[PDB]
This record gives sequence, structure tokens and C-alpha cells, in this order.
Amino acid sequence: LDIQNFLPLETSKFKSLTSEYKMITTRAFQLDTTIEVIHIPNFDTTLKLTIDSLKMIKSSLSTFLERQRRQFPRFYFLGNDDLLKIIGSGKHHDQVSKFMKKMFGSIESIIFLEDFITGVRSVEGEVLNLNEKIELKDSIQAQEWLNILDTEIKLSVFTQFRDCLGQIKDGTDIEVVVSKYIFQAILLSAQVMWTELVEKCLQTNQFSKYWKEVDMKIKGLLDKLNKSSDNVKKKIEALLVEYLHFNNVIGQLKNCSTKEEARLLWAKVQKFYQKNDTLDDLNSVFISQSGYLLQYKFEYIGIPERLIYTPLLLIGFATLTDSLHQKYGGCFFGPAGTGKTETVKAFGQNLGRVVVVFNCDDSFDYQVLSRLLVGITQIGAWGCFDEFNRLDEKVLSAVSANIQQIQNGLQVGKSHITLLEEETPLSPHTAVFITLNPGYNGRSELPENLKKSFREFSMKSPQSGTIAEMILQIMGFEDSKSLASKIVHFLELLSSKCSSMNHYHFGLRTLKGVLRNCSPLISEFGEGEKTVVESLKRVILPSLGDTDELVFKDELSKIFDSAGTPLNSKAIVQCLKDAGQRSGFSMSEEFLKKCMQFYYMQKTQQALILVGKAGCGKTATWKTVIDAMAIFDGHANVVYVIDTKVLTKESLYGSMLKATLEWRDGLFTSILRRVNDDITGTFKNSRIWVVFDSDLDPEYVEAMNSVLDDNKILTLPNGERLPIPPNFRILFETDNLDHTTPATITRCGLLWFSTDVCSISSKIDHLLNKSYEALDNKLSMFELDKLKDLISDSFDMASLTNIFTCSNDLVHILGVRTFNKLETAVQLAVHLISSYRQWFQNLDDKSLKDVITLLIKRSLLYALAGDSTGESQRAFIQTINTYFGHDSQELSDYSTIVIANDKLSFSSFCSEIPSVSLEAHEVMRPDIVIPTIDTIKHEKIFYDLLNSKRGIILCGPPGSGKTMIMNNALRNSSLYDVVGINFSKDTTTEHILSALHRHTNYVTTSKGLTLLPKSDIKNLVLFCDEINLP
Amino acid sequence: IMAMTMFCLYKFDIESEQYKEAVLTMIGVLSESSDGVPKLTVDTNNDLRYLWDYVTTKSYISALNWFKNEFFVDEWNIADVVANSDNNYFTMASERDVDGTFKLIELAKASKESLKIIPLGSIENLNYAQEEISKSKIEGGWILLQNIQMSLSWVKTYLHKHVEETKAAEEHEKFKMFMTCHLTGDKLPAPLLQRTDRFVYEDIPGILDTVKDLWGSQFFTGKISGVWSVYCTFLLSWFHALITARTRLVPHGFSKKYYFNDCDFQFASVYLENVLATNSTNNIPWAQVRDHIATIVYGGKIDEEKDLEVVAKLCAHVFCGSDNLQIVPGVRIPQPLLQQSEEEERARLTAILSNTIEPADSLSSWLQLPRESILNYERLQAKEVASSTEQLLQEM
Ligand SMILES: Nc1ncnc2c1ncn2[C@@H]1O[C@H](COP(=O)(O)OP(=O)(O)NP(=O)(O)O)[C@@H](O)[C@H]1O
Ligand SMILES: Nc1ncnc2c1ncn2[C@@H]1O[C@H](COP(=O)(O)OP(=O)(O)OP(=O)(O)O)[C@@H](O)[C@H]1O
Ligand SMILES: [Mg+2]
Repeated sequence: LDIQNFLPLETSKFKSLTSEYKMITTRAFQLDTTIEVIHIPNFDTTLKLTIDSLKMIKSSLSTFLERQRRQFPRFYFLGNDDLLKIIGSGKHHDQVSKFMKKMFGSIESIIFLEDFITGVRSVEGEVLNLNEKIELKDSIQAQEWLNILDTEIKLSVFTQFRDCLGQIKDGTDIEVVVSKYIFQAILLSAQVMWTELVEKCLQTNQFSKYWKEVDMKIKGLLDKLNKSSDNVKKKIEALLVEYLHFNNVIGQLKNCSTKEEARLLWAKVQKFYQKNDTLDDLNSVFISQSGYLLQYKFEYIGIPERLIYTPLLLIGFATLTDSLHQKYGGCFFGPAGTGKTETVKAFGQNLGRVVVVFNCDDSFDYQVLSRLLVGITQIGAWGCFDEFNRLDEKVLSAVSANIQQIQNGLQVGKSHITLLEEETPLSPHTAVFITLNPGYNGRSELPENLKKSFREFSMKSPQSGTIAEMILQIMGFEDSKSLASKIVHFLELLSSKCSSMNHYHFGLRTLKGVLRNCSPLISEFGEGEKTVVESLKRVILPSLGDTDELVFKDELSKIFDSAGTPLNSKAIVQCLKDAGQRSGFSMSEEFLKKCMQFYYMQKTQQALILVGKAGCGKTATWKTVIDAMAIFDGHANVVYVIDTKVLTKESLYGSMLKATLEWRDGLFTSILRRVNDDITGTFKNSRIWVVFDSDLDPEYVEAMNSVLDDNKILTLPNGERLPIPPNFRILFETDNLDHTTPATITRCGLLWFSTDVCSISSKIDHLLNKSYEALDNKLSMFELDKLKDLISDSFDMASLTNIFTCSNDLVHILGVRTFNKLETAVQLAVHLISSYRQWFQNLDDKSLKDVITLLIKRSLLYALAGDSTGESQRAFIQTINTYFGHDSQELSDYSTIVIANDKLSFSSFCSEIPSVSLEAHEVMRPDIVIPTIDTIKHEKIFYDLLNSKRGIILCGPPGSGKTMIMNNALRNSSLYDVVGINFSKDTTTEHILSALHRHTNYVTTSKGLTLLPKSDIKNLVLFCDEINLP
Repeated sequence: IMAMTMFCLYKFDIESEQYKEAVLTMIGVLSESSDGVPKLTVDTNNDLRYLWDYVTTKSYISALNWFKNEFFVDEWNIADVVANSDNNYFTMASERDVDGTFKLIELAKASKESLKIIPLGSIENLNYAQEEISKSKIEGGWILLQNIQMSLSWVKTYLHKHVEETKAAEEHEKFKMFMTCHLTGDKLPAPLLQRTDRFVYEDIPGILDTVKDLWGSQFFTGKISGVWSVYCTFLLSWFHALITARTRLVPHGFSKKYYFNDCDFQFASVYLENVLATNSTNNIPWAQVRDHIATIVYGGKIDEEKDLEVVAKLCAHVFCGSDNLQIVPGVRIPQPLLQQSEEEERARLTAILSNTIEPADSLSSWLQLPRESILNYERLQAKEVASSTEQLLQEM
């Protein structure tokens, strides 16, 4: 009703055509033949006339909206649909506050006393109150009332500036001012008084007297912050950024050789002056740098996160002002993460402007940007093309041409410039900024026309020392200056002293991380170097590898020495030893170390990386530490171990379905919703760990980079952000890092496992006892006690040591390292021994040992030499016999132990074979084996490993009978049943499942929740042929 | 490259087999393929005996031109080419260091007059441009389309069709249309390019000559500054002419090819007017003149630390000076005298130019870099020509 109320001649003409077309359709439908329609009178004439009139209405709305937009040029930012809601929602008034967030960028919602506007609030939370509360009546247009607001909002900022500026001039404590003045205003008042107090201080050289003075304001503001309300907490912090800059510059000045040296340094800085001379107060503030002056416009900025001052920053601010002075566009090219747009945003803020950023080519419409450009040239704002480079050539041309109009319009000062085929006026306060990320080719370029319209600058990462010093200052300094220099020298030194290793990063991100890790650590100890030193070894060391592990120790103590002793020394450790005793594990030098390194990192870091060789001990480290924490804290843990690359990005993070765009959960996001959405049970007191065991890659980490960010929130592909609690820790265990970006590393805590945590013996030790547990559920304690006694006396480590060493001195097909072969031994050995348990009851004690020794010598062979030539096996067999006791039962190639059918007996005989008799028709049969010295040999071993339940990989040339031996040994037995899957270059993980579904029956038993056993009662074997094909 | 190749294309068929390996064993020395001594027969070959003398004397550019001269052709000047040429269209590309725009002014002036420079800038320029195109061909005046590459989107639509349609330009009055390209830069449509004649303005000015050409316009500005300023503007004219001079010779010289403009001088001179407008004419303001010139004005483009220092070390010498500067070995520039005439000081500083003669060894004497570097660079451009020729012959 509201839209047709505003447009009477438009809706009276729409409804008239709506009548005609309603009769035209219903007349034409009842005809019942589309073709019959051509026989209908006045149809081409009717529709041609109707479409003409429908086009006159759309055109008339278009003239209304542009005349509305020209009156309040913020509406250029909004666009049509949003604009119409505003004109429609005029009755309400309050419903416009939604759209202000867009047309200002600083504010979020507007404050009313309904009839009157008391002020506005920014997106940051900051409350601005107007001078005059703007009165609102029924017969008012949005255009009229809002235009008053833009005026008053800027005036209100001048008010709050002069009010404040005057107060501090009357010697008032800055902690007083904070509570009563909006940040934007207090900031400018600081700048103007700072500038005036240091300006005079150049003449006098009273620097020391002003420095301590400022330093005190810094300390005063710091302690204020700690006990402050979150709102004002932002405001103090934002001021801190600035205060620190103030003092830094004065200190730099106190140091200078001469007055010329001081007047050089001062020229380079941004100096904020005021005109105590003149009228038009919103033009009363101006800013000086390198000789160039720049009028502070009064736009509200709210309280944005303020960029920490760097020399590099000022230089950027300097080039920007140098371009602008001569009516040229600012432009910086350079690597992503050099904060080129942040600078353009910041340089605007410093001059009281909210810069409009165009994120270019993020599926961005040209039609919307063309509107935004008109809006910017009218409103006289600053627009920044955030990564301009990434635009498609037709768009890039079109945009680039437009931009030249603007920049050429300003250079000349043309009153009206023509762009987008219309005469639109140009404010001279307008400017366009271009950031140019580099291509795969090289560092990007402006189009030719723009080269003589812009000034290009090369952004560079900040030399770190300066950023470090400030960050140390903010925490609670002690000596910030010493630390910052020392820390950087050390990091710099590691870089030139350590080995060039893939994942090693010693740049600033790394030191910002040391410093981020530092904050909780300060709580433990001091705002001292010692807290720095501990944080260094907390982050730097867990990623170092043994040679470089000392380079760190050598140069850390070389550059700074802090302490003798560590707290949490007994406490965690006995909670770690008691965890491993229970787990089966051994507390080794190394295992303890990497368990400690990890323990201390979860504390700080929420995202953890574990890198190592396959079979390092990483699942055992973290599974062991996590376990130790439930003993020490009393907090439960809830672990989700997810193979990252088994599932698709869609299966894992959230897949949106191509046509009905229907949102379904996935895997990663769905286990978070138990914790976030409905913590029905005990989750607050619990610790949630989501582990990724599989190889990590860009594509997958990029879709969750926001959790890795300072954000701690998950961004949907469409339609949400989900926040992550402090309980919820993401771990990453993997074998390599080559794929990942240095950015991904440095957001997380990294734990490089230089070598295997444990001793070969210590592995077996655990492995044995792990195997024994399985057997207790299927073997009597008297039987078990005697059999575990046997194993201890038959194999000693001293003998095996040489055997595992000799393993290497051999050609191994399908290579797997000695350490990872161990489980293959132990599981076999224990099973072969548990096989002959009944014949251990009555047999001779000397003879029993011979059965044990033989089996162990056998099981040990296949587990080290089983993948060998067998020309090599036979070689190894003598090697085994050699290192074992000479008298003890020797191994032969075809060596076997035998017992009677109808009487208990005991002898060792080998190579006794059936012969096959088959008829002519039987000759070719898909299951036919002519048993050989080697058929029985392989079928026996192959079957023995399945009894162990260890998986088997049969490697060899084609037609060698790996498939036959496998099939015949199992097509024969009652116990197992075969299902054959043949893999090809591109086989899916559903193929495995589909094949299984014929022979498998899901049952929801409360013992394992969902289970997928075999469709019948006895065991199943998947035969996966050509496994090294996909 | 075409010289050495074409020479081998003729002489390998014509001359002896003893000749072929001798000249190839020479082209191998100039390249890094091999270093050897060619086959000598007393008074058997003398032209060839003369070439190896160039190669053995470590003299590179001379040996490279040997192949050009051996053709005994008069090497045609843009005007000669144009006069002989039988078309109304020309596109001359050039490196961004120079622009033949001002060569075309003297080319038109010395014969057939009719000079019309048309910048292709914004919509107005292209719009005015297309008007002046159709009218000049009826009238028969020469026309120039400055730096088309930038306004190119238009070319493929209006000029590509317009020049193709104009086989009535054959019918039209004596008239010649000229276009300026940049080799390093966007690709002109091949169809339009093949239709039109092509030239490469390879014509590089000396340091002194660029200084005199920079300082030449500067008098047209009028007077808004002090007498003292004209000294600073003189200083900058030298400075600019010294970094541009250094631009070509790389790697030795600058790490990369960087391009410095009339815009770079302008933003520097504007900062100079500004420093004198804000300060006392006490000479000491010099400190932050250097930092702003070396880091924002000229170091803006520079990305490598290596080269940023070079700009700075040049500013150290061009700007800071007391009483005597000695920009180059030959020339000292003294600070403005107590007489304080601004008209006199222009004429004095113009006279300092007119007194000096740019030496033989300019690139090493004037540009503070060593002589040994210059020869290293001469060697490298030799290697590039020698290689690409060998490669061409083996490909066919
Ligand atoms: N003991 C045996 N008696 C008779 N024929 C045999 C015997 N062993 C192997 N063969 C023959 O060798 C072939 C073995 O082929 P098959 O076992 O299907 O391939 P494979 O050797 O297992 N290699 P792959 O299946 O690709 O991993 C059969 O065609 C048999 O005819
Ligand atoms: N202290 C110890 N004593 C005995 N054995 C140990 C000890 N620590 C680890 N092991 C052995 O190492 C294995 C640890 O497996 P884990 O999953 O940690 O390997 P991994 O390096 O994570 O492999 P992947 O990289 O594939 O995940 C166990 O099977 C165990 O037998
Ligand atoms: Mg594991």
C-alpha cells in the first residue's frame, strides 16, 4: 500500500493493464490449443501495446529512484530492492536502521525516543549521541530526515572533539575523558594535543619531561583496561595503539644527534593541526606530513581495530598523501598479507573517513559497482579496489575506463564528469585506491590508461623488530626494548644457523605467535625475558628436528639466559606415567618429551599439528596426554578421530545440493552441533577433541581457516558462522606437510616427531601385552600364565637386535620399515604359540622350548623377510639360526611341526603333499589348484596371518598365483568367506561398500551401536585386487 | 640477430667449408657455447681475419655490428622509410624509455608539414579523435595517435574496422596516419598490424642531451618560485637524466628494468616547490628532500632492497652539496650567487650545459658505476644475439 501510495499515476496504469491481460490469458487458455491463439483478435496489437506501457512504468520507477538517490547519495550504496523497503517502511522509521549498516559502514542501528532520534550505535558497539535529537513526523520523507542525520552525526563528532580537546588542554587525566567521549573524538583530541605538546618540545628539547609524562598515561591506560567493561575495553585498546605511537616518536626524538635530525623525523610523521583562526568548523582540522596537508573530514568511524604503527605504515600514509596532493590515485601492489587495503582503510580513518572497499571479482556484479562509483563521486568518499587485479577482461576494461573518468575529472577538476552514459557531478573530495596482489606471472599491473592517473607503491612486510617492541609494551613491558631486539636477533639467527627445512618459519608471524603464546605464560611467571624464553621453547622447539634442536638451545642461551627450573615438573609427569602404564606404553626420553611438548601446547593452542614418519607414536602421544589430563584436571575428553581425506569437502564440512539448494550438515559441522546447539549432557565440564588422521591439504583447511583464525567460528559455504568453545580442540596427525601453506602452519601449534618415540624392545613389550589381553577373553588364566612365561624365556632382545639389523641388509618388495614390521611378528608369534596350547600341557620341558623357538623363528622370518625374494628368505633363515642359540631348533625353507590324527604325538617333519586327480571336463575350472611344495607353503602362512587377524598384502608379478593361493585357502575353510573387489585407476570408496552390502547385514546392537557384521554368522574376507591401482 | 643469421644464410652456401667452421667457431666465442681460435690461412680470408680481431680484443658491440656492415646496405631512417613507403598508415613501437612522438614532429616539419598530435585519453579524446581522423584524410594533413595501446578496447571496434574500410584513404588526399605502440605492453590486433607499416624507434639520447632536453621545457612554466628554486629544478633535471641513464644498463646497474617518467620528475619538482615554499632559503633543508625523493617519489616503484639503496646513493650525491657539487667529473655546479637574479641564473645554468662535452666513457665516468661493469653488459647482449642466431639456423 505504501509503494502505490507514493506512486499514484504508476499503480493506476499498472492495474488498468492488469485487467486487460487477465482477460487475454483466460480467453486464450480456454481455447485449448496454443496454435488456436493466432486466430484470436488483437493479440499481437494488445501485447505490443501492453509491453510498451509496462516498460513505461518500470522506466518511471527508475526515474523516481534515481531522483530519490540523487537527493540522499547514500542510497547509491543501497540499490533498488533495499531502497524500496526504506520508502515502504517509512511509516515504521525504525526499520531503516538495518540498511544504515550498509550506507555508512561504521554504524549498525539507529537510536530513537521514537518521535526523536537520540543517536546511533556503531557496528563495533559504540554509542554516539547527537547534539540535537532529530524530530520525526508522518509527512517526512526518508530522504529529508536522513540527510539531517548525516549532517548532525558529523557535527556531533566535532562537538565531542572540541569538548574533549579543550578538557585535556585543561590538564585532565586521560582515564577521565575515556568514560565520557566517543573514541573517534578522544583519538583526534589526543593527536592534536600530542602534536602541539611535541611541536613545542622540538624548540625547547624538553623531551624527557614529556616522555615519562606520556609513558605514565600508557601505564595508566593499561591498568584501567584490565578492570574495564568490554565496550570501553575496545576503546582503551584502540587508544593504546595510538599512545604507543606518540611515545615512540618522542623517544625517537629524544635520541636524535641534532635538531635537523629531529626535524627530519618529525617531517615524516603525520602531524594533526587545528585552525584557531577560522569558521566552518568541520573544516577546522587539518593534517601535515612531508610538507603536505590534508583536511580532516568529520565522518564517524566508530571504534575500528587500529593498525599498529610501523615506520613502514607511515611511509604508506606518506605515499598516499603524496599522490592525493597532486590529485592522483593511490595504488599499492605487493604480496597478499601485506595489508595494503588495511593501510588504505587506516589512512582514511586517520583523516576521518570510512573508505569503501570493493572486493573485486568475488563474483561481484559490474552493475552494483557502477552504482557504487556514482555514489562515491557524489558523496565525495574514498573507494578502494581490494585486489583489483582479479577482474575479468571485459569487466576490467569497463571498470578501468570509468575510473579514468573519475581520476581525470579530479586532476582537471571538471565540475561534472560523464561516466555510465550520464552527466553526474564530481565532488573533489573523491579518490580511488587500487590494491594489486601479484599474479602467477609476477607483480600485477595497472591498465595503461591508469598508469598516468595513479601512483604505484611496493608494499613490503614490516621489519619485525618494531612490531615486537610494541606488543611487548602492551602486555606489561618490563624491558620491552631489550626483548624485542633480542627475540628478533635470535629468530634471525636461527634462520641463518638452522638447516633449511620445509616447515621452518622464523619470520614475524612466528614471533607474533611467540608473543601470543606469551600472555597466559606471563600469568604463570613474569612480564620478563624469562617468560619470553619459555614461550620460545614452547613454540620454536616442538617443531625443530634433532640437529636444529641444539642450534636453538645453543643460540637461545647464547643470546639470553633466564632460568634454572620448571614448575609443573612432578605434577603432569606422574599423571603421564600413570596414563601410559595403563595404555601399555613405555616412558622413554623421547616419548616423555613429545608428550610434554604437546601438553604445554594444548594449553595455549586450539589447533595442533603432529608430523612424523608412519609409526612415530603420534596417536600414542596425544592419546596418552589427553588421557593424563582426565587424571590431573578431572575433566572428561570426547574424541572424534576423522580421516580427513576419506570424505569429500561436502561430506565433511557441509554440502549444499545443486538445485533445491538444501542445507544438510556433513560430518565436521555436525559433531560441533552436539557441543554448541544442544549441550544436553555434560559438555561444559568435558574436553572435545576433533582429530584428523589423514593427509592434510589446502582445499580442506581453507574451508575451515576461520576456526584457525583469531575468530574461533566456522563459516558455512552458505548461511552461517558457528562459534567454537575453548573445549573444542582440533588436532592434525600426518606424515608430511609439503602440501600445506606456511599460513596454515603458523595459525596452529606444530609438533614435529623427529624419530620414533620408543625403543624396539619397548614396542614389542607393549605389543605382547596388548596381544595377551585379547587372549584372556578366549584362554584360561592357568593356560595364559604359562604361555606368557614361555614367550619371555624363548626370545630375548639381544638375539633379535642383530636379526632386525640384518633385515635392512636385504631387498624388500613393497617396502615397509623394520619398526612397522614388529606388530606382524608379535601377533603371529603369540598366535602360533596359542595354537599348540593343549600340547603344552603334557609335553617335555626341553621339547616344549623347541616348539616355541621354531615358531618364533618362523614368525620372525615372514615378518622381516616375508616380502623378500625367498632366494633372500632362505638367506635370512640361516641369519636367524645364526643369531639365535646354535643348538636351538634350526629353521629350514620348508620346516614344519606335525601332530597325529588319532593320538597325541610330537615330531617335526616337512614337505608332504597331496596329489590331485581330475577328469578332462574338470581341467579348467575357476578354482583349481595342483598342490605344490609352494602351494601348501604359502597357503599355510597366508592362513596363519588371518588367524592373527593382521591384514595381508600379497605382492608379486601377474599370474604368480597370489589370487589362487588366497582363494583356494579360503574357498576350502568353513571359518572365512570371500568377497572379491577388483580395483582400477579410478575406483570409489562406495564401490567397496556396494560390494559389501550384498554380503553384509547392519544390526543396531547396544554393544557397538551401529555395526556392520557379515550377513551370516562366520568371518568375512574382502579380497581387494589391484590395490596399488587407484 | 637478423644480421648474423642472414650473413650465415648467404656465406655458408657461398664460401668454403673452412670458412663455415671458422665463423661458427667465432659465433661460439661471443656466445658461451665454446671459446676457440678459427682456421688461419695467410691472405686466404681478410674480412674474417678482421672480425676475429674484434672478438679477441674483447670488444663486443663492434663485432656485432660487423655482420650489419658486411651487407653493404644503407640503413634506412624513419623518414626514408616513410617516403619510400606506399601506405597511409604506420605503427611505430618503442621501449618505454623513449617516445618517437617528438621525432615525428621534426619528421613532418622537414618535409610535407601537416602535423597533428592526437592523444587518446578519455572518452572526449577518443570522441574528438574519431572526428579528426575522418576529416584529416579529406584535408590531407598528417595525423598521430599517441600511445594507442591504452585506449585499445576502442581500437578493435572503431579503428580496426575504420582503417580496414578506408580503401578510400587510397583515394583520399596525400595523408599519413601514425600510431605509437609500446613493445613491452598489450598486444595490438595482428590483422590491423600486418596491414600497416611498422617501425621501432630505437633512438636513445645521451645523459647531457637528456639533461638539456629536460631543462629546455622548464623555462616555459613562468615564475611562481624563488631564484633559488631554478637551481633545484636544475639539480633534478640532472638527477632524472642520471637514473634514466642507469635504467637501460641492467643487470649491472639496476637489478630490473624500471621505468621513470615525466610524472616522476613532476611529483619530485612539486615536492621541491613545496619545500622551498614552506622553509627558509638557508641551504640545510636538504636532508628530508633526499628521503622523500629517494623513497616515495622515485623509490615508490622500487621493490628490491638492492635498488632502493641505489636511488638513495644517487640522492646522496645529486642533492646534498655545499658550494660545489661536481655532478659529473667534468662539471661542477655552484650554489646560487649573492647577485640573486632568476633570469641570470637560468642563463648561467644553461651555460654550464653548453660548456660541457659528454665524454667517451660516459656510462662509467658519469654514472658512478665501474667500467668493468659496462664491458660485462656489452658481453651479455653479445651472448644474446650470438645464441639466438645459432638457435635459428639449427631450427631450419
Ligand atoms: N599351483 C598351480 N597349479 C596350477 N596352475 C597354477 C598354479 N599356480 C598358478 N597357476 C596358473 O597361474 C595363473 C595365476 O593367475 P592368477 O592367480 O589369476 O593371477 P595372480 O598371479 O594371482 N596375479 P594378480 O591376481 O593380478 O594379483 C593361473 O591362470 C593358473 O593357471
Ligand atoms: N612407548 C612405547 N612402547 C611400545 N610401543 C610403542 C610405544 N609408543 C608407540 N609404540 C608403538 O607404535 C604404535 C603407535 O601407533 P601410532 O598410530 O601412534 O603411529 P603413527 O606414527 O601415528 O602412524 P600414522 O602416522 O599412520 O598415524 C603402536 O602400535 C605401538 O605398538
Ligand atoms: Mg596413527
